Amino acid sequence: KPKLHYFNARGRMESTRWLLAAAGVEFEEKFIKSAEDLDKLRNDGYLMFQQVPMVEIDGMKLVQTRAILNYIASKYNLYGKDIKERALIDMYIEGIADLGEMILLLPVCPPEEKDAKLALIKEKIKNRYFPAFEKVLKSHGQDYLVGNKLSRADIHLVELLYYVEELDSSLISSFPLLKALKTRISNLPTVKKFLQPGSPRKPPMDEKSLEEARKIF
Amino acid sequence: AEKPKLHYFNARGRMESTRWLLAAAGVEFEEKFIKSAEDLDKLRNDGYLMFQQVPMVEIDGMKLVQTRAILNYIASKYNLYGKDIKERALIDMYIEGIADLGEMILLLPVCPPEEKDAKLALIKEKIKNRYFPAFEKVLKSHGQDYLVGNKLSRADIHLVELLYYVEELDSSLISSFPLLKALKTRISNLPTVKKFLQPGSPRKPPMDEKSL
Ligand SMILES: CCCCCCNC(=S)SC[C@H](NC(=O)CC[C@@H](N)C(=O)O)C(=O)NCC(=O)O
Ligand SMILES: CCCCCCNC(=S)SC[C@H](NC(=O)CC[C@@H](N)C(=O)O)C(=O)NCC(=O)O
Repeated sequence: KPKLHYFNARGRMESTRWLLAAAGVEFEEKFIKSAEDLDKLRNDGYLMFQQVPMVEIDGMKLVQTRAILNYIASKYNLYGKDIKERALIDMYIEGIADLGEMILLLPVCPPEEKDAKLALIKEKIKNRYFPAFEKVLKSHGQDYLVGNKLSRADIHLVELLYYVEELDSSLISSFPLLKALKTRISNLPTVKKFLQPGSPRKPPMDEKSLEEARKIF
Repeated sequence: AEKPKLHYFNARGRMESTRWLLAAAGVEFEEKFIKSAEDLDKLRNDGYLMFQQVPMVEIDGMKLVQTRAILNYIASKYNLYGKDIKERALIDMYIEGIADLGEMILLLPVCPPEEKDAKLALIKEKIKNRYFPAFEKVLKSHGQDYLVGNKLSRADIHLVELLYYVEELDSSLISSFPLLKALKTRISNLPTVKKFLQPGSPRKPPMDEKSL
């Protein structure tokens, strides 16, 4: 079974946890706790660019978030049925990854920049990204973003809705089809299990967890 | 058959890697240059930009935005994305490293002047000690002409394009990496890439003060 190499936090590994869980794939995590443990991976040759996330799957030592996700999504048939469907999915999820990146990097922003950056994130959520995805759902009326079938785009989008809810639960309120997608995907057996207590799902990053990160990089 | 339409500004920016990839595939394409904020605004209000951003590429009945969506579709269509899922994972791992390094270089000009020379010094160190050894290691590992599967792939194209940008920043950074030197020569000599490198191609110059 796949072995996830990261530290005990959401970070750049959480979207992989979500996708594996949603595909009903059991995995182990081998958590890094120290710079000592990170250097073990580097000197043992496990990290091509000396960086985690790293996933052991099917014989490979995959680094780079998007290489991991792209491989898992094709393997478990959540990458669409042809390259035109993969292009819609890719366009959707990279928009998601652009917004996700902004939110992921808020706590490490310079303190004097944090007010502006948070404000900017909310403006783009409301005016750019949520209308973009509401218009997709409104355009075909179906229960899934692409191909009328569950795909990584639904998983990645619903994951981001949970992080937006944590930032401001009002932001999704004007977007009914996103609301309904969030509940429908949340109530899929594998996702509902992942959302319940005691799963590998990781909490928000507090301060102590934040520092113990900088102390490893 | 309609040939693909590239919507960007008349600059390298986030569109150049696609120019390289389409050209190396030997695919003819048109460019519609955005020259003002009104040109950008026209693409927004016409509904052509999913996230109100360019790059945008019209190809095969779609208006694809996001650099990585565009590149993935083009690389798959022209058989430059490996033969199976495992080869894509190697390719994806490689090109995302190139994307990481290409991003720092791309954002040198629009860094704070107090922090310019801190950033450039770190780009150079990561080149010498992180990225260039990883790819030299890949080429040494199998001793073949291409990074993956003994067949030209998007990895070779993206890597060699970056090799050109690294040379522009510091020609000495490559000198201790013979297999990267050789790949750069071999790839540049492919007929489609040699054309693209010759004058009058869609290849774009380094950005100056004027393009800012
Ligand atoms: C200051 C506090 C935190 C440090 C940086 C914020 N990122 C993290 S905490 S994630 C760990 C990080 N990995 C990546 O940046 C992934 C690359 C990316 N292309 C991908 O998608 O995989 C890492 O190993 N860095 C160590 C190092 O670079 O020497
Ligand atoms: C930036 C400092 C350095 C500037 C050099 C680069 N040039 C630009 S400005 S490229 C134009 C830009 N395009 C994107 O950001 C695309 C999204 C990206 N995730 C992709 O990969 O596609 C754009 O339209 N933003 C308008 C806007 O955000 O309102």
